[PDB]
Amino acid sequence: MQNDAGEFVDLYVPRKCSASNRIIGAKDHASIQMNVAEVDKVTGRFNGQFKTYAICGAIRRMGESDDSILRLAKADGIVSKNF
Amino acid sequence: VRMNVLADALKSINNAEKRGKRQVLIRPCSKVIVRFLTVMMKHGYIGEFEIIDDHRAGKIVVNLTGRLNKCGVISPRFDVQLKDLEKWQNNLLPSRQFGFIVLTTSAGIMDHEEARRKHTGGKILGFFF
Amino acid sequence: AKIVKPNGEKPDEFESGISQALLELEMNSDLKAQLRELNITAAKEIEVGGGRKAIIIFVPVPQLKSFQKIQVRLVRELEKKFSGKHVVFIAQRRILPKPTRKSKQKRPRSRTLTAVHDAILEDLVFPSEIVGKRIRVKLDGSRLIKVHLDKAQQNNVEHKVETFSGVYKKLTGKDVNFEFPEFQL
Amino acid sequence: PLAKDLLHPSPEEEKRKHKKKRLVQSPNSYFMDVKCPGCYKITTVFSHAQTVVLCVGCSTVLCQPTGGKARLTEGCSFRRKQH
Amino acid sequence: GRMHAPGKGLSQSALPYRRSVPTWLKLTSDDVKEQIYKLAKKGLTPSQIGVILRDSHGVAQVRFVTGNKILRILKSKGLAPDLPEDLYHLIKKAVAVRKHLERNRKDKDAKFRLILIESRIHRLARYYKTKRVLPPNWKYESSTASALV
RNA sequence: GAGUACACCGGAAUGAUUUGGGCGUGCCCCC
RNA sequence: UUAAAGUUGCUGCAGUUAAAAAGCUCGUAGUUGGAUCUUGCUCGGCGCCGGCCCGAAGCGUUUACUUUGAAAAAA
Repeated sequence: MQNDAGEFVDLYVPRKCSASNRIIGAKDHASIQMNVAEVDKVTGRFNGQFKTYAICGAIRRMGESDDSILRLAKADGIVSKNF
Repeated sequence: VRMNVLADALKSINNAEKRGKRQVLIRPCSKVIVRFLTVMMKHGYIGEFEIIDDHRAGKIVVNLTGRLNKCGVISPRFDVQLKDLEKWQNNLLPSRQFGFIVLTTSAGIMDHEEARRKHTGGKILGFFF
Repeated sequence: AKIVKPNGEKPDEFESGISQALLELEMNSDLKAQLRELNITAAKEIEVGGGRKAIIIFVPVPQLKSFQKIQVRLVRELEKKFSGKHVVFIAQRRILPKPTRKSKQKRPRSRTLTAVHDAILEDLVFPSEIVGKRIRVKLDGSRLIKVHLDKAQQNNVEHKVETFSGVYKKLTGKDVNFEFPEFQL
Repeated sequence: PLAKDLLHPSPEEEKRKHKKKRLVQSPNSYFMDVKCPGCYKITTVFSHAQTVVLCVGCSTVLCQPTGGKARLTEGCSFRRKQH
Repeated sequence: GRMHAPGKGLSQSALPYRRSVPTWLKLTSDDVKEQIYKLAKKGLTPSQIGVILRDSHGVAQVRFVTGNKILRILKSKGLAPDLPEDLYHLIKKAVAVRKHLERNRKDKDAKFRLILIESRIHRLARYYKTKRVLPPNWKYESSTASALV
């Protein structure tokens, strides 16, 4: 959060959800730092690239998050478009 | 029966915002709904939206974005002066640093911020933040 | 020789050439039973957004149905005389202004702006009538319309969608896109 | 699901829903085209006949009124009549 | 829901989106106007005319083909009755309930439905007096069974 | 001219010749 | 007597069990009401050779709403 003098006087910014664009509190323990890996284009082996996703707790406890993982992966390109 | 299409539509999009849905369906249509959502569109609260125009009162499909807290509507349409606008947003908006309230200016449907610098006012519609 | 005008002026040489072209194209063929009283009003050359050209033809309202019977032969003949230019048919309608506070009979809704634009969009495409309409509201707030067309008679109108877009952009100023749905029809 | 494609749904859920609750209204009725086995004149009958209908020449009835669709007389053939 | 019954209902027609006469229909204007004229000379209500034409003539909608509706045509030719057909049917229902009820004194639900029918005809008469179709001095009397039908 | 399969005529395709019908324009009768 | 009283609630209260919705229905006043419609016509003034523009005697469809002015005793 910016002031008029031009400093980041806010002490920290929290993470935002990647499925509903909601905020994650400091005491919401039902969040995930999801890590998915890619493969090489010529051999399908491990490379070292990550794509981090975050899911808030209400999306878990409300009933569906795997479909949101599919939409995130199709937007990223891991899951193919034909499905 | 149905007596205010704007209140019902705005309650529906509020319920779907609380429910985490991505796209909605408003059953009736009017001009004032289109102008109210395009004020939100120009203010960046809501991204894409669509209109399904048949040969009757059409339907509106809105592509929502997770930047919305709550949208409200005031019934009946109260009279707002230029000296009463700050009195309304002091006890209606959650803060003075953000949040917008719109009203029926004689020149278009438009928010209070530009209405402060155009020296005009009229009947009220609602708020969003 | 055939072209009439509501007000007194001499028509352009291009419209006169179009009138003589339709006059020779009706005297050479056997079509005489339905181009005696049938008349056009005006013609305008519209540059479509590309290397091509398009034309529009003004038709009076109370004789619209007799033209509406016989487009499929006349547009083929007018393309046979000149294949580098497409021919459409529209009907001219006068748009009355709004009865505001400073202002005369009651204005009927046949001549209002929405009805004129709806009739122009409907008569722009004859051989595949509309089945649905979508209006896109993009990032800058300007509206653009997506029109759902009929599946039947799709081959002859697949290559004319840019011509229809250019004609509707010149006539009204609103961008209109065209598409063919297949699941609901 | 929280995310659904309401812009263009699949047609089977369109015919699965009610005729008023669809995205665009479309009635679930059309017109027959039957020929009487007695007199060989072909006529056009609505799907829901709602009364007794007679072919031209007044030889044999074609449809009887029911609660739903037309009660087609045996020996009459219809086909897909569309515009 | 309904105006007297407590039960909600959803059963009504749904017109298609396409405002176009179908190609296979060949009755253009004059002949189909002639069957509306003949069937109005037969003496039927306009709803009966519409369902008979839709049933045995293949016409989709009259207003999609002819520029006006049925009652506009019958008022243009002037052979339409002065009393509207829905109010005429409601007056017939009221006089039928009275013609059942002069003898059964102990019936009560018939009296309740009679009260509901009188409320409906009073509301419709108020609407038609507002829309000046009927004269403003006109009103319903409970004893006019043969004077008005 | 009955229109379920038929008997034809004129325009038009190849100076001369000419093609099974139906009205539900797309599948129905006789091969 | 005022604030505390969001315990008179217009902002801003409650009515399953704590005080609480007439037994039910019809119905006249009052309250609330679906969508749709984007200015010109007899006098003379800043200028030019009977004439173009500008200023008009006079007319230029109704309300609420909003904005600008006047008149609005002093303490």
